[PDB]
Amino acid sequence: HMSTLKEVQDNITLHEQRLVTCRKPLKEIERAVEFVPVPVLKNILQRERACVSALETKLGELKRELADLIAAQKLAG
Amino acid sequence: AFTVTVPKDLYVVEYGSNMTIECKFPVEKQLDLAALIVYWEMEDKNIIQFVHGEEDLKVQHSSYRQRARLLKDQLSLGNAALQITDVKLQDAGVYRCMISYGGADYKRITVKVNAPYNKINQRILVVDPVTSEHELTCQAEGYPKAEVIWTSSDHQVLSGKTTTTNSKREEKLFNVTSTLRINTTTNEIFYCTFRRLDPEENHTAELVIPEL
Repeated sequence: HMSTLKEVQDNITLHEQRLVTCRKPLKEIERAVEFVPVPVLKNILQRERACVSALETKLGELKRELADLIAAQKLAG
Repeated sequence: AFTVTVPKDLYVVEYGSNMTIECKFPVEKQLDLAALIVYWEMEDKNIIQFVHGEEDLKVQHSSYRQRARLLKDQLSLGNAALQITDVKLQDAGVYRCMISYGGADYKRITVKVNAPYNKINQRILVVDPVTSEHELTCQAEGYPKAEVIWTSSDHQVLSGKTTTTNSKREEKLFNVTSTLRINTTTNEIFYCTFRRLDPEENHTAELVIPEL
């Protein structure tokens, strides 16, 4: 049982490691350029929002698994 | 500070050709690719998005995949050269270039596309070898509509029929076809002129009667 919790817990950390990598492309522009053109800004946030909403959907389905496995080990013990 | 210069605000382009519209900007000894952003667009269609030394394909509009490309080697000379391949009528309009290097600025460029009757296909056949009557043909693709004037080597007008339809390979190009059926002999020269309006363009092919 305890390895199944361990396999999901370090899969949610990976995805929270994936969520941070989605705003990464913008931060690497503010690092390098001092004036961001509006069309180039206007599109990047839309990709950064297309991922983050998609990645936040995934975390819902993973954080729900742990609660199910926590409930299972409460019926058992 | 930073200024973007356009060597020519207007580009007149022929149909089915290449095109290299240029935006300039100041550069000092070498380039700092990290701090450079180049962006081309027309009618709010993303064409080029050059960031961190590489074009961002995921944003480039679909109808430009494999026909739009920015020339990296020119950037070291302070020249953001957008290149389009096989220019069409749909490429006409107003183009914007936006460059960010230290400071920033944008400039507009206008593109107008000729659809001329440059390529003229000619065919000579022998209707009756007895009477030596031939069938001369000329056809070309252009826009707008054109008429064909059959003139001799003596600059005299002969009558023919002109069938004018729409192109299949392309969208609205008019396919103009004219035919001559005149009794003529070997080595006799003829001309088929393609006169169209807006603006006045005359294009003429030369058909010489062969032997036997």
